[PDB]
Amino acid sequence: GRELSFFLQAGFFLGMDAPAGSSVACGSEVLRAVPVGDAAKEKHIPVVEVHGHEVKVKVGSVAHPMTPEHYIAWVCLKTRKGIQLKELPVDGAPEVTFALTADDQVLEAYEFCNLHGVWSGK
Amino acid sequence: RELSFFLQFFLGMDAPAGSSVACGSEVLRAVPVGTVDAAKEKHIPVVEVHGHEVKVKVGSVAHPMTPEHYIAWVCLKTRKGIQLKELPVDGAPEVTFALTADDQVLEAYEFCNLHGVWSGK
Ligand SMILES: [Fe+3]
Ligand SMILES: [Fe+3]
Ligand SMILES: [Fe+3]
Ligand SMILES: [Mg+2]
Repeated sequence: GRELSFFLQAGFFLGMDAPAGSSVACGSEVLRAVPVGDAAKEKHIPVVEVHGHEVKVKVGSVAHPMTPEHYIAWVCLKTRKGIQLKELPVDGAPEVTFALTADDQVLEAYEFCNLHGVWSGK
Repeated sequence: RELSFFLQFFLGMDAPAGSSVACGSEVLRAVPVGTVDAAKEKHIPVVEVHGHEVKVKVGSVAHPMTPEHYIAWVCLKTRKGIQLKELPVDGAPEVTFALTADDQVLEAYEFCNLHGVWSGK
């Protein structure tokens, strides 16, 4: 399934095919895989829009807040050939674009909100 | 961020020194980068940019790609983000990434199943 997990402290860890119940000891936090997240769906599920070899991800079917207290931190893209992750500038829009090689195709997008956690969309 | 690799993969972004991962019943610590006694000419990734594509070759001379001895993946750090692609074991020791026009490559990393992680620019 090439299953993605996320462990968040201040930085974070991305796991690929982490076994169930895996954890990261980092300081004395023990970090566990965060869950993926109805009423929060509108502002948090990533919308994926492909054109050619570019994939725009928008957080918001309508736009999520991008303020210092409440923001989208990053978006991760899983594709057939690999993974990508880009952090979002806190004072920009809740969107980011990734580029793919011609042989690659998108599978799933994931976004982290600093207050509401991780959400996935296709 | 500073990147670290915990290999059963897990990728760390600003992971504290001394982090460990309980990966099921395995424990993983960050692998040293460029500290295996092995040939640099076959392990240090070579990075070539062609427009919005970045081709990474492992290495200056092509590394084996056999079931026993192979490049498992290449990770790319760019100004705007990170990428990781696994390499098919029956292909060539190279892979290409695509960047948005606002992005630029910074550094590449590759893992050889026998010879660890190596970086290069
Ligand atoms: Fe939120
Ligand atoms: Fe360049
Ligand atoms: Fe090797
Ligand atoms: Mg440019």
